[PDB]
Amino acid sequence: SDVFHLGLTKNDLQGATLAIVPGDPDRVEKIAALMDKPVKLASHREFTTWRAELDGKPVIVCSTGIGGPSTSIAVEELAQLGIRTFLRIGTTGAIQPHINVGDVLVTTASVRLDGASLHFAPLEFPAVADFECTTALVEAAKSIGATTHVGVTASSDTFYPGQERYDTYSGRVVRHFKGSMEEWQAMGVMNYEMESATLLTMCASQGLRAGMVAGVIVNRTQQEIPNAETMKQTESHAVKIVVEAARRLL
Amino acid sequence: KSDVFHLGLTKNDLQGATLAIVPGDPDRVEKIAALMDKPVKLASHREFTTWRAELDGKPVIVCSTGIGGPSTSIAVEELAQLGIRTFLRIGTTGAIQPHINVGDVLVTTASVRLDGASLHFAPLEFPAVADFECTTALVEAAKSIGATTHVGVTASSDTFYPGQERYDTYSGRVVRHFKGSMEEWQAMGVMNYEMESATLLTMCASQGLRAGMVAGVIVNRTQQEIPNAETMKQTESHAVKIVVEAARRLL
Amino acid sequence: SDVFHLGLTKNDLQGATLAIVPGDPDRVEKIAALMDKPVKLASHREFTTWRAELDGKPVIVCSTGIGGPSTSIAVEELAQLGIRTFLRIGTTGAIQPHINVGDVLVTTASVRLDGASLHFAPLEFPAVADFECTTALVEAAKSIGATTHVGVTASSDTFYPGQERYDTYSGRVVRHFKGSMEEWQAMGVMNYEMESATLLTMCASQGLRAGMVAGVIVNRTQQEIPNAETMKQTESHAVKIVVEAARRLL
Amino acid sequence: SDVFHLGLTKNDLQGATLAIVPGDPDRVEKIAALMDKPVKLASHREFTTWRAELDGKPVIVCSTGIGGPSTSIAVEELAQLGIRTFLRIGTTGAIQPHINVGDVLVTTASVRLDGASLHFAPLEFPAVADFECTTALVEAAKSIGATTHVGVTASSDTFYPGQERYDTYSGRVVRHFKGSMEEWQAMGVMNYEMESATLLTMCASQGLRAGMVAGVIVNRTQQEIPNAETMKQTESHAVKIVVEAARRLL
Amino acid sequence: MSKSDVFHLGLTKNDLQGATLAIVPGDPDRVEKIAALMDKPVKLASHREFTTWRAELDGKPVIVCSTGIGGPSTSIAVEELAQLGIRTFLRIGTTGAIQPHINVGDVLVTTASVRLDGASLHFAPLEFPAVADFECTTALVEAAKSIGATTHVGVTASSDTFYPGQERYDTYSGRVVRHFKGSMEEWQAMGVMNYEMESATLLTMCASQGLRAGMVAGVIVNRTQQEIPNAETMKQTESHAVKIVVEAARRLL
Amino acid sequence: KSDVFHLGLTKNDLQGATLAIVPGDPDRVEKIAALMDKPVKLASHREFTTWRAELDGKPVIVCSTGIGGPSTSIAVEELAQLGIRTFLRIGTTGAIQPHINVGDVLVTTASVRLDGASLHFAPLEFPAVADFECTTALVEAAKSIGATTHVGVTASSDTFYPGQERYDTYSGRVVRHFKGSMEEWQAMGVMNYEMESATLLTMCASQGLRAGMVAGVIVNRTQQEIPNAETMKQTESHAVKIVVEAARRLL
Ligand SMILES: O=c1[nH]c(=O)n(COCCO)cc1Sc1ccccc1
Ligand SMILES: O=c1[nH]c(=O)n(COCCO)cc1Sc1ccccc1
Ligand SMILES: O=c1[nH]c(=O)n(COCCO)cc1Sc1ccccc1
Ligand SMILES: O=c1[nH]c(=O)n(COCCO)cc1Sc1ccccc1
Ligand SMILES: O=c1[nH]c(=O)n(COCCO)cc1Sc1ccccc1
Ligand SMILES: O=c1[nH]c(=O)n(COCCO)cc1Sc1ccccc1
Ligand SMILES: [K+]
Ligand SMILES: [K+]
Ligand SMILES: [K+]
Repeated sequence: SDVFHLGLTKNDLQGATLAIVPGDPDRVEKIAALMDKPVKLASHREFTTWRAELDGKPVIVCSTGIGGPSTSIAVEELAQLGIRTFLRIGTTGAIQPHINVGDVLVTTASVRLDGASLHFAPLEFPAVADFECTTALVEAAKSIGATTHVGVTASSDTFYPGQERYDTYSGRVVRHFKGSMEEWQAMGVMNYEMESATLLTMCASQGLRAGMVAGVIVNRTQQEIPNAETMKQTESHAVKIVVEAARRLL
Repeated sequence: KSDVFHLGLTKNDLQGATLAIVPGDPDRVEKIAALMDKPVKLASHREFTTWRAELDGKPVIVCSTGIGGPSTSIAVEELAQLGIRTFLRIGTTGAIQPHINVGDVLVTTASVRLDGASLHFAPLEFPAVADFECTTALVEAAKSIGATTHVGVTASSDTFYPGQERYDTYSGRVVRHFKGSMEEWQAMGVMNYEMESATLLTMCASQGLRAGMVAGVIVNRTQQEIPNAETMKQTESHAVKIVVEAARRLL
Repeated sequence: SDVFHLGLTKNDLQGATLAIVPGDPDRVEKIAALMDKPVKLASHREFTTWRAELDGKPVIVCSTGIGGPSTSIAVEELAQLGIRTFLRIGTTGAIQPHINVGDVLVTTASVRLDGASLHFAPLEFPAVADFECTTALVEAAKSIGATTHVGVTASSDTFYPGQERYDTYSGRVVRHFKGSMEEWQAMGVMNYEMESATLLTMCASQGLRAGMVAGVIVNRTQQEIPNAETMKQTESHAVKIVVEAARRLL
Repeated sequence: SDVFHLGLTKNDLQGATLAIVPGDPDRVEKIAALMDKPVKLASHREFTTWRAELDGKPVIVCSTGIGGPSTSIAVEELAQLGIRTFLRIGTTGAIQPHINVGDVLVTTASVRLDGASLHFAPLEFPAVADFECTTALVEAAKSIGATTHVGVTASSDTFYPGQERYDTYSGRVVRHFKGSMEEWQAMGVMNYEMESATLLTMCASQGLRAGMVAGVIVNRTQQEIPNAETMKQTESHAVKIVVEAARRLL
Repeated sequence: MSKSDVFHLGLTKNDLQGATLAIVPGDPDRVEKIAALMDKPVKLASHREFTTWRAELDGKPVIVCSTGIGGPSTSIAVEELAQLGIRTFLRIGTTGAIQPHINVGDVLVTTASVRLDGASLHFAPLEFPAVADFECTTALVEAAKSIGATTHVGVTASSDTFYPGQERYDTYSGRVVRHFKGSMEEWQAMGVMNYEMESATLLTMCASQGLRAGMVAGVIVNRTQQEIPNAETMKQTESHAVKIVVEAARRLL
Repeated sequence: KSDVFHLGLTKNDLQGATLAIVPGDPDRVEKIAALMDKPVKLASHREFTTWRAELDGKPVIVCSTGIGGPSTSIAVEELAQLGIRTFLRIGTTGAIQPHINVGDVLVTTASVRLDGASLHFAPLEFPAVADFECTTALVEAAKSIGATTHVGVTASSDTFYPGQERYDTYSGRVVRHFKGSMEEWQAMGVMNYEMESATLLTMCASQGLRAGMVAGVIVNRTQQEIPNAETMKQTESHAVKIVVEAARRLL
């Protein structure tokens, strides 16, 4: 291996410069199966890597795991191996009433409610997505047909208190995050997820291209427990968009 | 007489205009308005000068923000009160990347928040991000009229001197916080310095208003050059041509 | 021109060391008319400069505009040309019930609700006025006769949310400034304006003398809209003091 | 499932109140195998859960993945299921010259270089380990025989810049972390890892007991590349200590 | 012949007679009381709020030196004692409990402190834990068991003020700054035991400089029941805590 | 016996006094009180020593704060409870400017807040500013008795050593935040270091209490580290004379 965690060499990549980066290691094969000649490369900890082909060009699919820290490891080590473009496909909870379950969200930039982004750039630096990647994702969503919303995402280091969930062991939220969801809602923030702030900051401050897309499986203004079939169908719709966007970026 | 505190304008003066081109320099307001059909002076109070024009049969407003976030926040808020929902900023800038030349056009996706006014609308963690449709329109407009264009991050500073790490000053010193800051922004791929985008982009993105940012490069901080007057006017006119062309796509 | 913005040479000043710095460019001519032999030097952007004479000594009047950014440009470039003393005359909204419209406020130091001050000194540094300038302003106010209050001013980077105005497009104020006016009120803060924090910090941290005076045209505890007559009379009232204070400091 | 991510019900735990929480999902089976009646329960994303028996009492082993964010999910959901005591066993890079590879480190408290801890308590709150858990770990290390160091740990949201690694794609470290390792070294900080700040903060501020132990596989003052034999032995050595400590806390 | 090796304490290295441990109360009036519990106590110096006594414990010299109230004077005392050769510091203090289950007369051992002070920042950034030394904490817990006391072990909120930082409204202004409004309830929910005024500075400055520090306090008031402490119970609680800190020092010699 | 928690004073003990002189050193209290009429010791508890005296027929309190903001905040609050509305601090200081000599008198207009206690009364953005009347009285008193006086900004630190960038210590290190800080304050025109003014000035200015700050220079950091044990006594006597004369002007 050429890297500390991923278990990959430069040769394993076969000249690939683009990586699709899901959070869930189980999503990796599912994404790679959508493309030509899918091949398993490695699996260590939360990092599962597959190689495939898109229009005759080698492409990488690699899981980040949940959160900025494991994301930062995966992205850094992929960058060492030659990856220059990163496309994140994730799941999300929407916080705006007009966004429905099954909708697709493309992130222009993220609210930095994480710690890892600060290890690459000070807070004043925008967690902004690459313009070409964002364009490709928006065009891909319009290509396959989806209800799409474009805007700001709140990227949190926690699933519970940082997203103002009170259905917890303690049932309390720290002062800093008390009333925070309502504030983000008023500011037009679309949704909550857990990796985009880190990914977008670390790429935008290091000359790497990054894009972010997510499928809405829950809306916080109406529900908390989603359906275990609409979840899989929403994932498949978002996976279709991210692969189509990758086509436009090769 | 007046529906707002500072601009000295009424809702009827706008005639149903929803878009506004917002330059920093008050003398540039006439320059932009003259490029469009039927230019009319509306009001001139303090640093705020407002001209109304017509683009493709649709009314368009041109309003000076003045230098910096504070007066920009006054202008944008009061225009929004009057009915403006789309704001396109055209400015001047100093590039900090060696590959960006004088005369180049820069479209800002998002800004480094080295200002104070943005914090009055959203906490620092909120991205000073431009509207996607506005950014697209500016990029397309730059390609339409033909320009050397760079798209990326801008450092938006509350000062011209210390916040942009200028040492050619009265004191000759820069506060610890900004010492070595230019080199840091350079390494992070930040294209340039200006003084209004962080405030404009934050206050619009956090209030459901669309904002775009474009600037003409009149100086590059890495090369030994003294700003030329003839090139300064040419670059201004070039950037003005793009912001008007982009406004056509957003109405 | 020897400066980037003001459009003045060192010779244009004629050895002037004191400058009266108003916010309104339309107020420069008003202040210059109170002194002997007024001459318009330059008008560029929001910066309008007039050269006048006070007691056989040249005095500069130069507009800063609203807010710290242009104030920082104006003060720095005047310092480059040779100005060592700065006297700000402004308008203000009082937040204490005992301060009336038409009253004159002399600022000892300012609450730093601005960004530009941080570009000269860290937040812990006091936005304090020069003792001689403050003395001169207090003495000048007592000389011409005025209802004067001396104390702390809140200097904000915005007119609306930073001064907790809700009569706005959004009708919302960010969490940080929610309930802030009541807090400043309890702390004995007299008023809101938009330039003093920047001016006082940048002068006190660079060996320049600065003073701050303002006329009350609005009181936030009673009424938001001022008329026409009282507004103009308060401005003329305040201008007289700043010229009289300049006489003591030369 | 009773929880969102772990795929576990309260019944699955059989009355367990203690969990051993490694970062690596592959380590879960290894820890469980040291105890009686080891049984696999679930595996979803980076969360692999096993149940075993210690002195007749049920005990849980559950991987957190790398970093505070996924740790915060695992710890929250385990708490919901009934876990009250959390013992982390991890890997670490030592930054003190006197600490050797193969040594065992017990963390009293952590430097909070993470984001997730802030979602439970403000920065001023100490990321402190539970006294009983720390005692048990120190006693367990003394029981099986190990070279043990007790003290402060730097817990970082990144593996690279936050631990001041320059052997990276960019080769740069953000200003905030430039010279940070030398600072921690002078302050007597023993080591770097990636989960303790989150774990210790979230437990100490929610009435949960937490302990932290780690095996040194690298010392940053001498070498960077760990050997894949000492690594396995150090892990085994640390696993035996955490299991013995768990015995003392039942 | 020689008067002082340090700026404030008015002590020479010889005054210490080879002592490496110091008991550091906040109150200069408490110094004699602690010293009197050990063998052959003698007053060494008294300057400002720094009163110093030396005494003998199991044939080994021990220093008792007051810090005064707050981090600033604590930082002076600890630093100058360290210059004089002290390597182990044991703080004995008074405290106001904020948990309902902790009673007046109870003894609290601090594992680590919430840093509501300024002086700790002069030694380490806020992210650094104001954590007590493990051996010192162990010795204090064992000493509390030894002499018999109702003991609670956990986190302490260490404040730069007695009033607003501890959310007291019974004041001249009757107001508390936004930052500390509702702060007590927050600390209570986080399981914080009590308020005092020196531990954050002491623990941070020692833990970041290779010095061993321990923290123990006697509860003279519980904020969820009363505000004014009884004079008699105060003396008994102080005496109870003083006995524990000496017994802990015995285990650390 | 006592109306307050720490000072050991009743309001009756004060005899209607509204002004207090507040030295840091409890042993300086008797020295200040001896300069006025009818000096009597009232209480001595912890670092708080209180004397009462008479100035032009008006009762005045002298009460020590101890070193640092925390004990200062207790003393000031509890004196305010007893009816004190005007506070005058007399202290010792180390000058950091080359032009300020040992024996000079410094009047503080406002303080750099390098303390923690000030934050418990007002957020950092609030200026640690002295009362204008108190500052005036101190400047006039210094000119009255004759002294080399400097007026300006003071750095008020929660530590004597690292916060004032002293390296002559046990560890020999200074935390990153304060590394190079003295040079920064020097460039910013900060006169000196002391340990109570930020707390005192912030807590008074934000609670409607009048506060003044004066200090005698016993060390200049650019020329020495150790004060002279004779010039110290002379300088203290000098400053004490000024604070009593200022107190005369404020009754
Ligand atoms: O509300 C959310 N917040 C969020 O950060 N994500 C992203 O995925 C993080 C790991 O589940 C996904 C959702 S949607 C959801 C709601 C309940 C259970 C699982 C997912
Ligand atoms: O370096 C710059 N920084 C910057 O913030 N701007 C934007 O215009 C602000 C007011 O001139 C423009 C420039 S380019 C320049 C260089 C020298 C003199 C005037 C403009
Ligand atoms: O409330 C105020 N806040 C404030 O920052 N200022 C200073 O002048 C800013 C430009 O009008 C002046 C006032 S008074 C006022 C009230 C309504 C309209 C214009 C001024
Ligand atoms: O230096 C370190 N920093 C650190 O945070 N850890 C903890 O485990 C993080 C995931 O590998 C482990 C180590 S030791 C090391 C050194 C080289 C490659 C892999 C681990
Ligand atoms: O609530 C407290 N807060 C606190 O910081 N301490 C510690 O000693 C500080 C100086 O008395 C002690 C107490 S208990 C108390 C209550 C009322 C009057 C005196 C002490
Ligand atoms: O440099 C100083 N910094 C400072 O904060 N003070 C104020 O008095 C604090 C307790 O001595 C006094 C001085 S002068 C000095 C220098 C060496 C030993 C004692 C006093
Ligand atoms: K302006
Ligand atoms: K993870
Ligand atoms: K003290």
